[PDB]
Amino acid sequence: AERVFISPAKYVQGKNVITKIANYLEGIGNKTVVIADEIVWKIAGHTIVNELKKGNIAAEEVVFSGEASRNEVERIANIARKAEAAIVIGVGGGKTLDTAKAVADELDAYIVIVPTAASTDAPTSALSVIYVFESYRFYKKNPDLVLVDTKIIANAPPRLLASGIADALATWVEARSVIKSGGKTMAGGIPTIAAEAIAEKCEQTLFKYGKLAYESVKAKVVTPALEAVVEANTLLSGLGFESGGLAAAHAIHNGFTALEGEIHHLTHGEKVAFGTLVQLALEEHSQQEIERYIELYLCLDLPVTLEDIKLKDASREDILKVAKAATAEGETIHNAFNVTADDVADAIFAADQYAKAYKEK
Amino acid sequence: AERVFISPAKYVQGKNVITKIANYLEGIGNKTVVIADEIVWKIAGHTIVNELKKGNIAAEEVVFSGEASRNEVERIANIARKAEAAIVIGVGGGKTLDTAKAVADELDAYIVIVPTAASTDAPTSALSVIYVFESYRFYKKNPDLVLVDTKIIANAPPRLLASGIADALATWVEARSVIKSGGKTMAGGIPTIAAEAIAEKCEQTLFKYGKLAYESVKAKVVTPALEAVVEANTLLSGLGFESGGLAAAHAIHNGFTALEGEIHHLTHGEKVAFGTLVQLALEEHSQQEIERYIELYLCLDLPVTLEDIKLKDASREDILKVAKAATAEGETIHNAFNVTADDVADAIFAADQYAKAYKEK
Amino acid sequence: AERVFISPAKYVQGKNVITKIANYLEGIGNKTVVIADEIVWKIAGHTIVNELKKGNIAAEEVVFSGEASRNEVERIANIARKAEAAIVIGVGGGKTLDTAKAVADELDAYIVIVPTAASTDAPTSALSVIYVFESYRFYKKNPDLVLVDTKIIANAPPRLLASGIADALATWVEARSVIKSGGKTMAGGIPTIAAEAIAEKCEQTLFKYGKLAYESVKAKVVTPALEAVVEANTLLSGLGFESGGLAAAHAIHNGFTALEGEIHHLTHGEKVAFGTLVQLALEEHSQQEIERYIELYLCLDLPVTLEDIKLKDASREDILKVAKAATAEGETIHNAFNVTADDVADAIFAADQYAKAYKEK
Amino acid sequence: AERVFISPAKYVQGKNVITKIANYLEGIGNKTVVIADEIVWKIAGHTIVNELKKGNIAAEEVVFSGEASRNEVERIANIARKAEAAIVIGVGGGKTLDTAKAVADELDAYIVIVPTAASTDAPTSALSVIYVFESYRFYKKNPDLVLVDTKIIANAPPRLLASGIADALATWVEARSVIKSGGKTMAGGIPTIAAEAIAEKCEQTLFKYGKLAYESVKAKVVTPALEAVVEANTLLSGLGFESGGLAAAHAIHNGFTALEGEIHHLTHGEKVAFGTLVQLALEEHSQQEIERYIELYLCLDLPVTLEDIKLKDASREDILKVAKAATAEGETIHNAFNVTADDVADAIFAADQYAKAYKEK
Amino acid sequence: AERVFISPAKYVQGKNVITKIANYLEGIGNKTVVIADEIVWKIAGHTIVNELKKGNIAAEEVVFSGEASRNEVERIANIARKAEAAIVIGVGGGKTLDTAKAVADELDAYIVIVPTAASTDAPTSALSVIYVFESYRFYKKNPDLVLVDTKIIANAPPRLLASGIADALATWVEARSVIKSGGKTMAGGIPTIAAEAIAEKCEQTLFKYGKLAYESVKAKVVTPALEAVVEANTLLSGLGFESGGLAAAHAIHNGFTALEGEIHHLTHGEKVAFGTLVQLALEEHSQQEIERYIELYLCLDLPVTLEDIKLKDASREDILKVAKAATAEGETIHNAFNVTADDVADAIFAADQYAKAYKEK
Ligand SMILES: [Zn+2]
Ligand SMILES: [Zn+2]
Ligand SMILES: [Zn+2]
Ligand SMILES: [Zn+2]
Ligand SMILES: [Zn+2]
Ligand SMILES: [Zn+2]
Ligand SMILES: [Zn+2]
Ligand SMILES: [Zn+2]
Ligand SMILES: [Zn+2]
Ligand SMILES: [Zn+2]
Repeated sequence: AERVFISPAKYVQGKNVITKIANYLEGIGNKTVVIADEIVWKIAGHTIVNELKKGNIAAEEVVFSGEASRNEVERIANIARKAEAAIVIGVGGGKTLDTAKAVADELDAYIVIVPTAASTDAPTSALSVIYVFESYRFYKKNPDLVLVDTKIIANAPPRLLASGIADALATWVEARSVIKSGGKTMAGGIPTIAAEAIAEKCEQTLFKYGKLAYESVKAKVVTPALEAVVEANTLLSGLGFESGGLAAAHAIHNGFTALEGEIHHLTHGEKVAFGTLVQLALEEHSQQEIERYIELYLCLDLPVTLEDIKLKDASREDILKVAKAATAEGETIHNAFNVTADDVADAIFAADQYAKAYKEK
Repeated sequence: AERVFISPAKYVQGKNVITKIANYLEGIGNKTVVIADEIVWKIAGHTIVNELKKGNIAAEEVVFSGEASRNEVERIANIARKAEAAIVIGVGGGKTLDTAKAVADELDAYIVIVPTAASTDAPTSALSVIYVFESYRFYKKNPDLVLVDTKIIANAPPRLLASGIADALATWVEARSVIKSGGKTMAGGIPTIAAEAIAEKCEQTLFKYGKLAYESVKAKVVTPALEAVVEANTLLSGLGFESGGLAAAHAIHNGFTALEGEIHHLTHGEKVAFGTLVQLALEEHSQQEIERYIELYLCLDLPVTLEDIKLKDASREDILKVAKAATAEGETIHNAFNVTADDVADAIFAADQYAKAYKEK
Repeated sequence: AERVFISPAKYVQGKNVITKIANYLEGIGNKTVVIADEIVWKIAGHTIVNELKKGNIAAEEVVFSGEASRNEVERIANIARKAEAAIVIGVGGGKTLDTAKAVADELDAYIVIVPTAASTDAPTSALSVIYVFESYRFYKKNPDLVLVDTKIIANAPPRLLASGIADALATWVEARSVIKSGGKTMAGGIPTIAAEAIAEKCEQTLFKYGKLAYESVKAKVVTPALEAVVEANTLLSGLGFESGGLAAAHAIHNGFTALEGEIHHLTHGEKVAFGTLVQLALEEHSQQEIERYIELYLCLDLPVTLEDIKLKDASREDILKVAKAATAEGETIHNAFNVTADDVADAIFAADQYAKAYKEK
Repeated sequence: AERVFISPAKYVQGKNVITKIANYLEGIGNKTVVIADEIVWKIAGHTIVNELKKGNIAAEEVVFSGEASRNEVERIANIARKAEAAIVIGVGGGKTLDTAKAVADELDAYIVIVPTAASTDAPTSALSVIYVFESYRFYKKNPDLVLVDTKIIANAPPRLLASGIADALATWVEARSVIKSGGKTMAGGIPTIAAEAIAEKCEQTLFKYGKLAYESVKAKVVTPALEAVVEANTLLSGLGFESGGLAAAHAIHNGFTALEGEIHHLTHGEKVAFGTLVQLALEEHSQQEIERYIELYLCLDLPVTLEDIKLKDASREDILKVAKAATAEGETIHNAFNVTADDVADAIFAADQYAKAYKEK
Repeated sequence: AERVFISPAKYVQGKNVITKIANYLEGIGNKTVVIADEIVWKIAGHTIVNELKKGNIAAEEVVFSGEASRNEVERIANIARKAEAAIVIGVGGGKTLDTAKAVADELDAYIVIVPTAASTDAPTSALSVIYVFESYRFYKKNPDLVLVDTKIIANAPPRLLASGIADALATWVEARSVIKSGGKTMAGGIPTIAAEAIAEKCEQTLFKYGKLAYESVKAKVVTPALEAVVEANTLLSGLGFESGGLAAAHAIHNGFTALEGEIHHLTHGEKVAFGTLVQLALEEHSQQEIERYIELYLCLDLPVTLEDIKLKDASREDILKVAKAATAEGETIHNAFNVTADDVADAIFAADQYAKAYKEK
C-alpha cells in the first residue's frame, strides 16, 4: 500500500517571535484579518496588530464570538471579503484556531496560526471535529505558517502546559499501535518511516524534559527544556498523530461526549491522559511499563482515575455509553484493535483499578 | 534563537501510484501542463497524460529542451498561460524538476513533482543552485505534491539508486555537524528536534537496507527494503538536509565546478560520496568509524579515491582551486567549521589516502 | 477472541523405543493392522510385527500401495474390518502416515504413528493436504500415540534430516507473523502463549544443535544433539505450526504445485526452505538477519536459489503462476499479509537475488 | 587553530611537607621574604620561618594588611628589595596569594605558593581578577613552586573544603562546554587533549571521594580520600579551568559583584556552586542529570537556591543586574554560549525553581 | 608519601606556528642565539631567523657540531655570552635539543624548544642521558616554551612519526606499572592523579588515531588525526613518563648500549617498541592483550623480533649483557619489578618468540 505524509508549510518557534510577524509576511501581502476572543486581544492580539501597522500592513480586527459555528465563520468571512484581506491570522486556543482555518478555506487565503498555549496538537493539522462527537472533517490544506512564541507560552497557566504534554504522550502509544497492525493514518495511507521517527522521538523528549518544562512555566521563564517540550507538544505531536495514526486513546476521548456533566470542564489533554491509560490496559504491558506513565501523570497533576475525571462511582451503564460511542463505526480504535464495546467498558474500569493500586502504594 | 521547519505539503509513495494521478488532482482543477524530456515521455510521460485524459483532465504536453535556463522557463510558462492551465506537472530528473518548479512560481500554479529515479534529495525542496556554482536560490514554496512510484524506480539503472543512497548518506553527517556547532540550516534558523530525528533515522535506514535495496533494483523488483530506501533517499534526506543543515560535504561538491574535465559526467551523488569522506577527515573520528562508510560505498560501487572521481594524479594547484571555491564566502562549510582553503586541500588528499589504505587491506 | 490449542494424546521418543510397542499397547487391545510400504517393511515393519507377536498381539500385515487415495483407504479399511482390529499402526513416510490416519477415522480406531525419518512435522498433526494443491482437510483427532525411535532415524539418509530441519525452521518465522498480525491458526483461534513458547524454542534449538545433529546422522550415531533436533523437527515444529499458525512460507510451497517439472522430486522440506527465504524478503529484516538463515541452509546443503530448486532462468510468467496459486483465496498467506500476486512474484525473485549476492561473497 | 597548555613549574603535595621547605629551596637561594596575615602567621607562618632558619635561610617576616591593593604590593616589594631577597613565599588564602604573585613579578623573584585551605583553584594559576568585577589580568608566569600540606588542610574548617569542591565541580562543566563550541581558553588557544583528560578526571574524582574527604576533615584526619580531593581541588581544577576553559558558571559568579549585600560574605566556592546550576539550566540535560549535582551539593551543605545565597525574594530587576554583568562584553560566557542578558536572568530563576522542586521531594 | 608533578611552562602546537615566534617572544627580549645543525638550518633554521629579524630581534646563528658534548656546550655558551643573548632557541632533533638545554642552564637563559619531528618525548622534559648508558641527569628546569609546528612535522619522514608513536606507546605501560607497585617517578615522588589521567589518555589516543596519523604523514598533509597524535607523542608522552614513571621498557632500551653493532642505527623509538614487548612478557597478560600491541607495531612497520632489531641468532651471552645492564643498580626497572638479570634475559627471548608466533599466523 501507499505511504502518505502531510505537513504545514512552515513552522517557526522561539522567544518573542511574535515581534517578527510583519517580517514573515513580507512577500505575501499587506491586508489581513486578525481573529481572537476578548481575553486574547489583550494577551497578544493588540501586540500583533501594532507590529503589522509598523510594517504598513492593514489589519481588520475581529472579535471571535466564542463558538466555532458555521454562522460565526460566515460572519467573519464577509468582513474579510469586504476588507479584501488576503491573509487570515488566528490567535488563541482551539475553537478560535479551527474557526480561523474554516475562514481561510472560504477565502482561499494564506493562513497564519499563532497559539497562546501549547495545550493540544491541533495547531499544525489539516483537521477538526464535527460534533456528541460525530466525525472528523478535513480542511483543504494544513496551515501555511504556524508561529509559536515561547515567551507567551511561559506565561500561560501551568495546567495548560500539562494538558499539552498529556495530549502529546498519546502520540507514540497510538501511532505504534497503528504501525504494528498495518492500519491507516488520518493522512490516508500507512505510516511513513518519517512519522514513526517523529512520534517515537516525541515520547523520548517528554520523558526527558517534561517535568523541567512544567517547573519552568510555574516560574514563568523560558528554558531549553521548555523549548524542547513546546516543540514536542506542537510540531512532533502534530505530525505524529496526523501522519502517524490515531487509535484507542482519542476514541475514548470522543466517547466521553456521550455523557453530560462536569467532566466537560476538563481540557482535551486531561481527558486524553485517562484515554491513554485505557489503551495501555487493552494492550499487553507489564505492571512496570504501565506505572511508568502513571507516575509521570501524577507528577504533572493530571487525572488517572474515574474519580479524577468527575465520574466517581459511575455505573456500568454509564461506562457502556462511552464504550459504545468509542467503538462506533468509523472511530479510530478500529485502526488498531478488534474489540467490542464490552471489552472497552472492561478496560475503562481496569485502568481505574490499576491506577488506584499504584496510588495505594 | 528561532527554530524553523519547512516541508512539501504532501508526499505519496507506493508501487504504481502514478496510476492514481487523476485521483489526487480531483478538487484542484482540470487543466494541466506536463513537462518532460524526450526519453521520459516514453518512460512515464505518456502514461501520465493517458491517466489524466481518462479523468477528463486536459494536458498540454511540453518537451523539455534539456537545459534549465531562464529562456526555457519563459518559453514553457507562456504555453501554460495560453492553455490557462492551473497545475504544473514535472516528470523526470533534476533539471526538469527544477525547471518545473521555476515555471510553477511564475504562474502561481499548484505543482506536482514526479521523480523517475531516487537519485538525489532535490525533489521535496524549495531550492536550487545558480551556476561554476554561484549560489543557492529559493523558490516561493516547497512542492505541493511529490509522487513517488516505486515500480518506476525499480526499473531505473542501479547506478542511479546507488547515487541517491550516496546523497542521502551525507544527510546525518552534515546535519549532525550543524547541530553541534549551533549553526543555521537552509530553512533559516537552528535545527528543530524533528529534523534531527529524521536525519538520524535516515542514516540508520540506509545502513540497514541499502544493499538489499541495491540488489532489488538489479533484479527490477519492488521489495520492503526498496520502499524503505526510496523513502530515505527522498523524504528523509530531503527534509534532513533542508531543515537539518548543510556543511562541508556539499560545499566540496560545489567546489568541483571550479574544474573542467571528465569529473563532470559523474552524478551529483557520486561526487557527494567523496565529499562526505572529506568532511569525515576534517572531523575527529577513529579509523574504524571512517572505514564503516568506506566499506558501504565500495559495496555500492561508489567512488572513494581521487582516481575514482577522474582526478588521478591531480596537482596541489588543482586541488587548491576546489578548496578555494568550497570555502568561498557564503558556502555552507562555514555553518559548521572554521577552516581555511589550505586545511580543506589537505583534507581532500587525506581522504584519498585513507581510502587507498583501506583498499590495500 | 478465543485461543485454541490442540495436541496428539501422547508423544514418546528415545533410542530403540520401537522395542516397547507391545508395552505401550497393553490396556488398549490385542488385534492390530500394520501399514507400511515394501521398503519400510524391511526397515522396521517386520521388527514391529515380531514385537507385537511376542506380546500375543495379533497383527494384520498390510503393504501400502504407495498412493494415498480414497480407494487405497477403502481397501485397507476393509481388511482391518475383517480382522476386527481395534488399533491401526502406520509406519514410514508422509503418504503412509496420512493414509493410516484416514483409515483410523473410518474405523474410529486408536492410532499409533511411527515415523522412520524426522523429515516433516506432519506426524503429530490432525491434518493433511487435498490436491495442484486444493485445500487443507482435518481428521477427527490428532494421533493417539506418536512413537519416535532415534536409532531408526540416525540410520535414515542425512538429506532427510536436513529436510526436517528446513520444515522446522519455518515454524517460528510463520507463527511469529500470525501472532503479530492477530490472525488465526489452523487449530481455529488466535495462538496461545504455549504455542508461542514452543515455536520460539523450536528455532533456538535448531540454531544451537542443527549442524551437530546433521553430523551425527552422517556417522549413523545417536547423540544428545540428535535427540534435541528430532524433538524439534517433530513435536515442537508440529505443535508450533498447527497451534501457532501458518503464513507465507507454506503457501509458497503449495504454489509450486502449479508447475510441472523436476522441482517435484525435491522433498517437502527443501521446498519450504526457499519458501521461508521468500517470507523473510516480504518482511522488514536487515541484511544480516536474512543471511543468518541463508548461512545455516548452505551448511545443511539445502536450496537457496531458483536454480537450486530446478527453476533456473524461470520466466516471469512461470513465477506468476506460483504467486497466483500462493495468494489464492483461502491460502495461509492472508493470515499475516496483505499482498497481491505481483508482490509475491517480486519477493520470489528478490530472495533468489539476495541469496546469489550472499554466495558471491 | 593553535592549542596551548600552561602550568606551574612544580607541584608538591603530602602530609607535613611544609617541614621540607628548606630542602626544596636548596639550589635556589638563602634570602627570602615571607608574606602572611596575622591569623596565618600563627597557623603556619612561624613554622615556615623556623624551618628556613634551621637551613641558614634568611627570612623577612611581612604581615599582610589584608587588602590586595597596588599600594600594599608596592609596600611589600620595597621591603624585599631592601632585604635583597630572591625568593617570595606567600602563605594563606586568596588575597595573600595574589598579592604574593604581584610582588614576585616586580622583583622577578622565584615564587613559592603555600595554601592553608583547598578552597579555590587559584593557587596554580597565572591570573587574578581586577575589580564590581572589571576584568582578568595575567601575571608574567604561573608559580614556580606550589606546596600543599594535607595536614594543614585537614585542620582547616570543613566549610572551606566544601567550598573548594564546589569550585572544582565547575571545571568539567565549563571546559566541556568550551571544547564542544570550539571556543578559547584563558591560556590563549583551543583546549589540548591533556586539559580535557585532566578536567574530566577532576569530576570523576570528586564524585568518588568528595563526601569521604569532607568527613575526613570533620574529624581532622588525613586519608587517601582527602589526598585525592585536595589534588583535584588544586592541581586538576587549576589546570582544567586555566588551560581547559571558563564559561557561564564563573561569569555568573562575577555578575554577583553587581549587587551589594550579605551575599558577599559567602565564599568564592559557594557562589560558584549556584553558578554551575545556572550553566546546567542553560544546557540540554535531563532532570536526572541535573539532580545528580544538586544531590552532591546538599550532601556538602552547599547552597542551591536563591534563598541560600542571601537573595530570597529577589526582584526581576535585581537579577537582571547580575545577568547584564555576566553577559558583559569580554566575559567568559561568550566562549561557549550565544545568549542575551534576558536568557540568563531566566536561567537564574529556573535553577532556583529546579532545586526547590528537588527539595520538595 | 609526597606526590610531585612538574611541567614545561608553556606548550604551543599548531600548523605554521613557527611563523609567530617573534610574537611569543615579545615581552621577553630582543637578542637570541639559535642552535641547529646543517640540515635543519635549511628545513626551519633560516625561516626562524627571518621571522625574528622582521621583529627587530637579533639572532646569533650557531651551527651544531652534531655531538652533544661538554666542549660543544662550552663553545656555544661563549658565543651567546659574547652576543649577550638572553634567549636560547634549539631547533631539530634530540642531540641538538639536549645541547640547547645544557646551554640555557649555563646562561640562566629563557629556552625555546622547537622540534622538527615528533619522534621522542624528550622535548618537554627536564632531563637527559649521560653515557654505554651511565645515568640520567636533570637540568635546572623544564623548558620555558615548547613550539610544535604540525606543518613541519607532516613533512618529516613517516619513519620518524612511527618512532614517536612507539616511544609514546611505552608511556601508559610503564606508568601503570609504577602506580601499581607504589614506586617513584623521575620527578621525585609517587605519581599524581593528573599524571595517571594523562598517561592513560596517551594510549587511548594512539590506538584511535595512530594509523590515520601515519597515513597523513605519508601524504604530507596536516589533519585532526595528526594533530592529536603529535600532541600525544610530545605533551602527553612527555608529562606521562617524567611525572608518571619509567620502568622496564626504557631500561631495556638502555641495556642495548652494552652491545656494539648495527642495532645502533635504529631510532630511540624503534628500540623502545621491542623494550615494551619485553615489559609485557614480564607481566601477567593474556595472549590477546599482548597481540593487540604487536598488531599495531606491524601496522606501523616497527620492529617486533630480535631479527628486526639487528640481533638475529644472538647468543644467550649477548642477551645476558643487555639484561645485566638493564638491571643495573639505579635503573628504572627496579621501580616496578623485583627481577634478576636471568629473568630479564628469559623475557627478551619470550617476547621474540611470542612475536614470531603471531607472525606465523
Ligand atoms: Zn488530542
Ligand atoms: Zn458545570
Ligand atoms: Zn545533494
Ligand atoms: Zn567528456
Ligand atoms: Zn511443512
Ligand atoms: Zn522427473
Ligand atoms: Zn573559581
Ligand atoms: Zn554584612
Ligand atoms: Zn623514550
Ligand atoms: Zn653501521
